[PDB]
Amino acid sequence: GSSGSSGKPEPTNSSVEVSPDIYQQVRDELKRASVSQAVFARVAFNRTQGLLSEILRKEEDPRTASQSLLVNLRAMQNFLNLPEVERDRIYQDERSGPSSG
Repeated sequence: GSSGSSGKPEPTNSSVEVSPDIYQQVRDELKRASVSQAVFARVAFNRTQGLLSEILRKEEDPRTASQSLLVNLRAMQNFLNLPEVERDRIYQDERSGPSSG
């Protein structure tokens, strides 16, 4: 009797891969969204800066990195996968406050 429409799929991944340039990626990402390692790290793997900073300083290779770090690395790479449109917003959501100028 008329009416009828549905859809909206669902993702399904498990332990994604990580790139060796994961570091350069983040840095670039930040320089892209012009966000703070904090905001990102927060929307990356729920972390801070002092940490992410060390991850960008030591750049613990994802080949030797420890599960602890890898856990983050994986997360990050998972975030860098998100849609630019999202990341743009995700970041904005974090900042929470445009205040032109």
